[PDB]
Amino acid sequence: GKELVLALYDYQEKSPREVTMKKGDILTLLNSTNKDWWKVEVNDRQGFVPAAYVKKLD
Repeated sequence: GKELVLALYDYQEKSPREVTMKKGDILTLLNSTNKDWWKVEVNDRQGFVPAAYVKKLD
């Protein structure tokens, strides 16, 4: 569908654009385009997460 990632480590936002996510989470990755702050659909929000702490499922 979109892209998906397995969360390798947790993360907690530092900004309204960033969102929190938890280690193990199958996130729905929305924009890998940014390279570094990848945008994903997570919980209820289309927010930024560190590209570091995620691994492409697809």
